[PDB]
Amino acid sequence: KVFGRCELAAAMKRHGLDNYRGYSLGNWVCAAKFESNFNTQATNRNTDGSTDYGILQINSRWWCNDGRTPGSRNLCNIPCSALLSSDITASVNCAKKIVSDGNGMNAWVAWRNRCKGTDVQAWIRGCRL
Ligand SMILES: [Cl-]
Ligand SMILES: [Cl-]
Ligand SMILES: [Cl-]
Ligand SMILES: [Cl-]
Ligand SMILES: [Cl-]
Ligand code: NA
Repeated sequence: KVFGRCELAAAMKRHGLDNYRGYSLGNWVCAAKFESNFNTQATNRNTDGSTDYGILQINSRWWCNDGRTPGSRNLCNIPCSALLSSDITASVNCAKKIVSDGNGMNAWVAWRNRCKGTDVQAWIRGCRL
């Protein structure tokens, strides 16, 4: 599923991401836009053999099991394929673990390079929340 901007913002707000660990909702929408273009089926292979999955491009090196990343962890206790679902519950629940691990949203390279330090509230402008 390819979400609309405000459709995704509402889903993220319902699932508790607005001001989660101090990150206002527009940060999360901005990161999803540049990680996956709001497409829950996005996948991208990394140079080390791991794969990124879903709307927030969560990596199999640490967070989910795909059966093809030897030596990796599964900290969200989920098959990576669950992250490709049209329902974003698994992705949100796993993102909450990631952002709580110490590096905040710097865990997402696109957030650090394209969202950090910008006017992120622009990403939720116009939405009915
Ligand atoms: Cl915001
Ligand atoms: Cl772009
Ligand atoms: Cl594996
Ligand atoms: Cl932080
Ligand atoms: Cl940009
Ligand atoms: Na893994």
